[PDB]
Amino acid sequence: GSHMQVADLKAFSKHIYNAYLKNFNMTKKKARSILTGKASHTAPFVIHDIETLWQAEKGLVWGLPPYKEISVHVFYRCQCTTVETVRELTEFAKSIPSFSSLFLNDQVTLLKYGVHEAIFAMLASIVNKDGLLVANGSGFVTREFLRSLRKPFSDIIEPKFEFAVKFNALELDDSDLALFIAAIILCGDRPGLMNVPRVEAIQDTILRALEFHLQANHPDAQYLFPKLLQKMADLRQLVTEHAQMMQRIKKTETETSLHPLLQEIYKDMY
Ligand SMILES: Cc1cc(SCc2sc(-c3ccc(C(F)(F)F)c(F)c3)nc2C)ccc1OCC(=O)O
Repeated sequence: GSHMQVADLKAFSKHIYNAYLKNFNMTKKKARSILTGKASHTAPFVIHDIETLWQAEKGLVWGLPPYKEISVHVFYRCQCTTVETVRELTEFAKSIPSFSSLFLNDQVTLLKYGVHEAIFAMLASIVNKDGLLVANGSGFVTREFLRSLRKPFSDIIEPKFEFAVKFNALELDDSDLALFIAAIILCGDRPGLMNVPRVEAIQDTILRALEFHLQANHPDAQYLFPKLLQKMADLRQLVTEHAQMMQRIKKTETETSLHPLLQEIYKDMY
């Protein structure tokens, strides 16, 4: 038959975890070691105002468009970060069993409508209630500083903190997140898919693997699997809202540029 047993699902999970470790430089384990002070290096440089942002741009190890103003500059660094994670997600996807065998067009479609949900999920790993890590972990920008940016740029990031804090309360590790992100990517609900049943099948397999994985890895947790399915739904709404805010910037901040790679992702949604 075609219905995988527990042993098959466990092996499937291990392969996805390996593809994860292979393709992501900033894992939650690494991020947490930095954020909890376990790292052997000194605490990250803190960006909490204009003076420190300027200093970080001069002393922190990171081709942006010409400087215009603080809020727009930060907007550009958001884009750059996003582009890098998109490249990692693409390589991660290619390494997930049964992704590379989908129609090329379906692979493209899945990444296009999937990357942002995945980005916001993984973002939680490098975030706490007070800020997030930048410059590959060597910097830390405060939530308060991002709130100080002028509208509409301040309105973009705050929603992600709200989501991340609650998401982090679930206490997932990298092994869990590997399956979660795979499930987000291999999503049979995306528009323009040629072979929906194939994608549906793969997603369901990933989800079953995830349930069994959570059982062993978090034996004492309650309703963790259902909670994560809800998180997936929450991410869809987060992205819709984020895309709306990006469109507003596109129409009102005509002096602000958008990376071509991100332009295509958002191309056919407005
Ligand atoms: C505008 C925008 C915001 C987000 S919210 C998640 C954030 S915040 C962030 C960041 C914030 C401040 C700095 C600073 F100050 F420079 F240190 C920094 F380096 C990095 N990086 C990310 C991923 C996500 C995407 C996006 O546009 C691109 C798209 O939608 O594709």
